[PDB]
Amino acid sequence: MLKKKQLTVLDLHPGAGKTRRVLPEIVREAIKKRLRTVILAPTRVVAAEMEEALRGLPVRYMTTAVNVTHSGTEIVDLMCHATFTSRLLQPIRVPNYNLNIMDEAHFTDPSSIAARGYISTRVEMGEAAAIFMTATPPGTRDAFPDSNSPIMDTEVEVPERAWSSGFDWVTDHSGKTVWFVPSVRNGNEIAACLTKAGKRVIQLSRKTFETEFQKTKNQEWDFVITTDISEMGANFKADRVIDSRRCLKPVILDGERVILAGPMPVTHASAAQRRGRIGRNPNKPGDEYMYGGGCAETDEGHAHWLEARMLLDNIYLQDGLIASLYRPEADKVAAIEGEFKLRTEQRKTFVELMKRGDLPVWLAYQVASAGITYTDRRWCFDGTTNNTIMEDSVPAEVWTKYGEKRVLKPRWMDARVCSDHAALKSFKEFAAGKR
Ligand SMILES: CC(=O)Nc1ccccc1CC(=O)O
Repeated sequence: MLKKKQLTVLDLHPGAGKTRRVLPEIVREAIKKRLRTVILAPTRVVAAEMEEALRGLPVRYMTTAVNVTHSGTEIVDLMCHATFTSRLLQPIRVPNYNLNIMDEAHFTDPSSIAARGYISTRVEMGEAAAIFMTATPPGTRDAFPDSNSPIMDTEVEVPERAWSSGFDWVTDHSGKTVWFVPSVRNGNEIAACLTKAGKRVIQLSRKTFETEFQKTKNQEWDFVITTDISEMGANFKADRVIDSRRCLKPVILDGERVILAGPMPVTHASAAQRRGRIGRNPNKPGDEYMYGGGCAETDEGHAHWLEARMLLDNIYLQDGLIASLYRPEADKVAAIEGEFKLRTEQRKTFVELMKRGDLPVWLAYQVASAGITYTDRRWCFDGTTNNTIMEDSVPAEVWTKYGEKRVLKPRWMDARVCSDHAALKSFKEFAAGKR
């Protein structure tokens, strides 16, 4: 695995011990061979789990999720997928890692896709080795992979709204259930209906995941209601998964706006990861997977692959060369390598709009490529009437940095900035000049 020019896909089934057994073996071999190594965790939660699995090995934890300060002598770095891509974009030295390990390497957030592109390009160039750890490599067609224990798979209608009757199987269960919903708003309605029926519910989404995930250990619960973020190595003591088999797809229309299309079917990889939350204990056979729809390859034309190209066009590789997407996922977007390469000052703007601005990649790119500076928020207010953002069926309003009340009407509309109350609150704060 550890030889230059090799990319290994460690595609053991879910719970086969890729993180807890195989990763520490790889790290011990890497240190023996003096390979400068990076380990990429999808989340802070997984970063903390890795520290436990690697405890006592010389690993630098480039994350505040782990309260160990680096001794200085480590040649193994551990950071999140997003942190890797972020450091590549910033005017900060990232070492030439000889060995690049990505855990949960199926993660389809733009920074993860970009990280795979950069790493796989380095391996193709003969510069490095890589290991991508995932039960579900890109374009897997198998939603029902092997498990540590037999799973009971049932195709069943799954509610996506509050229900009064017709779904007794949902609440008649005594065990713990992980329920995958297509969106935060959809989870909120299901969570409220379960709470009304006397159930204890924890909700997880990207913005809440570190804080809320701790509740699954610290409090008793009957249901976890989660978006797709729990596909990225989130482990639960559960005996049932309920899977809507639905997700939202960000889609760029006419190069000019992003909508959240769907809900629509998940990929086979997503379905397999959702199911793979259960069947993990060889001593507890007959965990249940209830699924409410089919799969489809809805990553085709999904904005995250175009966003990954926008990141990779803006990462230095060598002279004017630009990293390609990892070959198995490179057809998910129709893009020209280099089309989104920005001049130095616009690139800096692009980076800050993502890092400090917390804007989606696509929207950051529109603003930076227009020659707008990071603090210039006029574009938040000067869009067409149909770009008006609504809050409880009235236009959303903010006080501008000038102290004027204005309707929020961005020049470029990206539905992710108002997908839920928390998103819209953040975007209002941005439009107001508050970060
Ligand atoms: C603070 C620490 O002990 N390790 C480390 C080393 C190098 C760069 C950044 C970090 C921390 C971080 O990225 O949060």
